[PDB]
Amino acid sequence: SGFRKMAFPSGKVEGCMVQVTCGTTTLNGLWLDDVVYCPRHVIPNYEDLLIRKSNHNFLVQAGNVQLRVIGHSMQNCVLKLKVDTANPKTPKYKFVRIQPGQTFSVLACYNGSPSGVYQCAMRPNFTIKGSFLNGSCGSVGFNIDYDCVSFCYMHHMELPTGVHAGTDLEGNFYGPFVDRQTAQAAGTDTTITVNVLAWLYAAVINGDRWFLNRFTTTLNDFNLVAMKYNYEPLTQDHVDILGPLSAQTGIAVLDMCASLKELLQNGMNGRTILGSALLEDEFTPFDVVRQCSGVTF
Amino acid sequence: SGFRKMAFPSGKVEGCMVQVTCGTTTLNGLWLDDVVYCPRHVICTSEDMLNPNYEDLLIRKSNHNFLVQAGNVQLRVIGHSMQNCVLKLKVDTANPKTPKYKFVRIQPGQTFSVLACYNGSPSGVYQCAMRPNFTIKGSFLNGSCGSVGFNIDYDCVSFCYMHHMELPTGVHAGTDLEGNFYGPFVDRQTAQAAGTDTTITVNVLAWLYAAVINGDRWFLNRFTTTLNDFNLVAMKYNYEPLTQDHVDILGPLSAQTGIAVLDMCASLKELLQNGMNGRTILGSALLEDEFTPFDVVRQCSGVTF
Ligand SMILES: O=C(Nc1cncc2ccccc12)[C@@H]1CN(S(=O)(=O)CC2CCOCC2)Cc2ccc(Cl)cc21
Ligand SMILES: O=C(Nc1cncc2ccccc12)[C@@H]1CN(S(=O)(=O)CC2CCOCC2)Cc2ccc(Cl)cc21
Ligand SMILES: [Cl-]
Repeated sequence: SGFRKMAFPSGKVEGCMVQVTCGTTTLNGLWLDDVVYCPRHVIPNYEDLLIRKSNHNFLVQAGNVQLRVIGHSMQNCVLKLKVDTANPKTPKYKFVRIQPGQTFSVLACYNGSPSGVYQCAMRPNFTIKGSFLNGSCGSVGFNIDYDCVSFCYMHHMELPTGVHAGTDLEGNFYGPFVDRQTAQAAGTDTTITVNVLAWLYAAVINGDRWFLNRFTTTLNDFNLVAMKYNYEPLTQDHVDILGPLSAQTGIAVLDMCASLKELLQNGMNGRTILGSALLEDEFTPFDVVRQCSGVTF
Repeated sequence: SGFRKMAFPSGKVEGCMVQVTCGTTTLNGLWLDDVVYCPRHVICTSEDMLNPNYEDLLIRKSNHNFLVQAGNVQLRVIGHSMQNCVLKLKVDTANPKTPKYKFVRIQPGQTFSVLACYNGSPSGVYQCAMRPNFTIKGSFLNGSCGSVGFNIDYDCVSFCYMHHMELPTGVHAGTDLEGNFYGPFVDRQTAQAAGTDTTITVNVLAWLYAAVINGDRWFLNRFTTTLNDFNLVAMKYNYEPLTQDHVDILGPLSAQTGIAVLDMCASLKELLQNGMNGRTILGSALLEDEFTPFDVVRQCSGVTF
């Protein structure tokens, strides 16, 4: 029993975190094999700024050891620093680009030292509601599948509303953001419908059934209602993805959609679901299945 | 900016997790130097759990009855002893991944990270608090026994909890790393229930100061209160009494934000009376009590917005 916001064990990622200094700027880098990956803003015409730098201008520190930079190149908004030593702690890994609604673990670092781990989701407006201070740039997002670390995010900046923006590990931003000081704002955000439904199934599994009702709905009628509460549209793919949870609890996806519709129109009425007075949207269907089954890494 | 429930990086603890098998029971152990620490109920059957005599069960065991597995390697048990409700298995190999560590016993209201494991393999990490009724609201399934709670302030791992059991309400009970239970619980299948739980007042106050640091002040008011009047109101909402120690502990946050502890107490009294009225504080519609004053100082900036 119990339902927590759970992150992946961070050990395989901790052994990759390094500190990168260029002039007055200090941030975090990801050391995999003989390459250190970090935001290109550590150095705007970034090719003109980069051409003026030499390998020795980049100071890379792995723990108490100084790593020697032997080359450098830029890929989109990510700088790749070729180092003379391969990371002996390099895990099995892939660089993956995630979609809005998907969740991941963030290892927040300052000065190449990991300070915390938390779980979060890529919002529909491509921002993340993270917890970051100055010096956190270069901190990474990841998932783990068996023994393979899938790196999906690298932190670049904070938006005026306090939310965060970054890139995949190939340097492509999530969202219409650019790496520079200019007027940028997060777009209007929406609730991840498929994730709220998964969390309602997790509440049923944990013995919370007060919100269930005898009713059902069509996908069209549910989507007409959901659009009015700034909820993301629910697709047939989402319905198919929720199939296992529907079979386990005995509540059809459109039966659970009718429960969600009543919660949106009437509220919780002084009640909570899994210790929350709000509808939670940062657990995917796979997160619910994994936490209510005990998958290990 | 931002405020998340943040756990410590778990790597130093992952390198200590092992699987312990005794007969038909399999659970987790903590391998530090040449000792594996695990719940003593690993020597029990489900039948034994009603009224087990651990001393009588242990005397019948030999070292080779305990199977310890660290990854794909079988460790050899060369000794065993019981200390309160934990079993200490002496092994022939010291853990090369042993971090700098201490065993610390925590008080209710304190927070810690939990590395949930099954079969000696870490599956997840989450943050939680020792409730005033000495239980923890964790996320654990069968096979999670032996999973540990810890803090990593600086580079030293402070082990404070080892998971032993789930109570009927879905809440969890366990021991410090010396085998002493938190709360009036026994590692017995006897009728035991968690006492009525209360809200950790000092932690809700710390979280309200974190909201002020992050730029939110809608809940503040022009009033103050005496400590006694605040406690008379707080007890009516099942909130823990606020002591002078708690007031002293909140001093730094009071100095940083410019809001006196008893003025913040007046805001809390008003939130308890009125609710949030469709508003949230740090993305929450409930008053959060699982961030200590120390957690707020650690996570939040030193400059108020
Ligand atoms: O965002 C950036 N850093 C950060 C990143 N994360 C969390 C932070 C928290 C607090 C302060 C910085 C943070 C940097 C630095 N800044 S900055 O103007 O100094 C910081 C602003 C950010 C918005 O809130 C007000 C303060 C300009 C900048 C421009 C472009 C790029 Cl790509 C990065 C960056
Ligand atoms: O608690 C224990 N294990 C667990 C531990 N943690 C989380 C669990 C979740 C699910 C199942 C077991 C869990 C064990 C075994 N059990 S048990 O009967 O399997 C537990 C009940 C709790 C209510 O839900 C049904 C199962 C009795 C027992 C008695 C004393 C002691 Cl010290 C340990 C233990
Ligand atoms: Cl303590």
